[PDB]
Amino acid sequence: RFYFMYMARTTFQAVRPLLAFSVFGEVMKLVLATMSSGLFSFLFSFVLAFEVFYFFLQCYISYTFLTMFFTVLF
Amino acid sequence: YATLGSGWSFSKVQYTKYRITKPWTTDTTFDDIILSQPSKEDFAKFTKEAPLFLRFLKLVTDVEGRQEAFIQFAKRCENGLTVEKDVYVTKKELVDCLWKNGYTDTEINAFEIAFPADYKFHYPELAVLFDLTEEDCYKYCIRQRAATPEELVELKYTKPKNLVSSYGLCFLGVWFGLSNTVLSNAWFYSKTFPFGAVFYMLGSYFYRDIREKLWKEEKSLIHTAQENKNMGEESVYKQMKKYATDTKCLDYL
Ligand SMILES: CCCCCCCCCCCCCCCCCC(=O)OC[C@H](COP(=O)([O-])OCC(O)COP(=O)([O-])OC[C@@H](COC(=O)CCCCCCCCCCCCCCCCC)OC(=O)CCCCCCCCCCCCCCCCC)OC(=O)CCCCCCCCCCCCCCCCC
Ligand SMILES: CCCCCCCCCCCCCCCCCC(=O)OC[C@H](COP(=O)([O-])OCC[N+](C)(C)C)OC(=O)CCCCCCCCCCCCCCCCC
Repeated sequence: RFYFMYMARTTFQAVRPLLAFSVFGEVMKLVLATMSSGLFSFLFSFVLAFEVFYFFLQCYISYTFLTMFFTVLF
Repeated sequence: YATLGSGWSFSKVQYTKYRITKPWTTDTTFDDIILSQPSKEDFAKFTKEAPLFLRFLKLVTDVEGRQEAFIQFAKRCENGLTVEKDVYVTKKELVDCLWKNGYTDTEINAFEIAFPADYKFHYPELAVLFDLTEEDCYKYCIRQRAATPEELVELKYTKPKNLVSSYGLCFLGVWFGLSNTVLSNAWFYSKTFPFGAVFYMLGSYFYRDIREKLWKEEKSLIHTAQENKNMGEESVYKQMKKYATDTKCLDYL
């Protein structure tokens, strides 16, 4: 069972950035497709920037957990 | 802004494809004085060595009869004079001022032998040396630096401002300006790119011919004006020299 647990954890930590980049991207794309005015766009630019920062945070977390999971003593 | 300077040299500049570079500094930034409109606190400060100036100051004060000023200035200036960096007057400018305002050849030669050729006098030095106000000396230095504004001045470095709002507005700009078929139009390809490219190519190929053909008249006018000024001044001078000896008639009588 430990092998299954480990592979689950590894795959989750590996796909975390892909999710942050793809599904939240689809949400942003829905919003872009639906919005027309200028005030809402001005306010949504900051959401896009926050998504940038969140993607970088997820990438850092994944890097940390992956260097923990792929570190061998011998 | 007015064009300050006492020079009659008609000067134009040609540009390169490289930007001006200055030595790295973590606290200062170089900029144009007229474009920045800086203040005394925006100017950057530094420490200058006193002794070479304090010796001449002691001499001048012993000559004029005011030693309290020297003592006060020396006690203020010890451990170096902290002053704005790009607010100064050159030795040549100062000597010209002295000569045209009537300081004796002895004093001028003292200045020359005392200070190097590349020395730079600042407004506190000028004030303590001529018994003037630092405000007036600062204004004079600023005018003399604006007369030569090709030289950049060193200000305190400040981080950019309003980056978040600027990002929002630039996003709005692109969102409203690129959601169109303007850069792919038949009008674009038929008029905007051809006319613009032809103008650019002609300007790049005849860049200098155009400038010369335009500046010919101004150069001729400036030459004419200078020649007239010179000839008139010379004639008046020589005539007054002729008539200079018309005062001894009285003391002869
Ligand atoms: C008729 C029908 C239509 C009617 C509806 C109209 C709708 C209008 C909506 C209101 C918004 C108007 C547009 C302006 C937006 C603000 C732009 C801006 O200033 O940003 C630049 C701002 C300044 O930064 P900078 O320009 O880079 O550098 C300058 C420094 O920051 C230095 O900056 P500073 O010193 O000048 O100020 C700093 C300030 C900057 O913080 C801000 O962003 C300001 C936001 C204030 C919004 C107030 C809206 C008022 C109108 C609505 C009324 C709501 C009731 C509340 C009333 C206020 C009292 C609490 O705060 C801080 O940075 C942190 C310190 C906090 C200090 C205390 C601040 C609060 C002061 C007390 C309130 C003052 C009220 C004034 C009276 C108004 C009378 C009309 O930086 C930001 O961008 C902040 C983030 C942007 C905000 C959005 C964040 C993402 C959330 C998006 C929303 C969700 C998406 C939309 C979906 C919504 C679905 C429901
Ligand atoms: C032990 C090992 C640990 C490994 C850890 C791995 C975790 C991090 C993995 C994330 C990889 C993500 C990279 C692929 C996504 C970008 C694809 C792309 O290049 O688009 C074409 C980009 C953008 O092109 P574009 O948007 O201008 O137009 C064309 C785009 N296409 C072709 C897609 C239509 O090409 C570029 O010109 C990019 C040049 C700028 C540099 C961009 C790279 C920085 C941004 C990504 C950083 C991610 C790594 C962060 C690591 C942080 C670690 C602390």
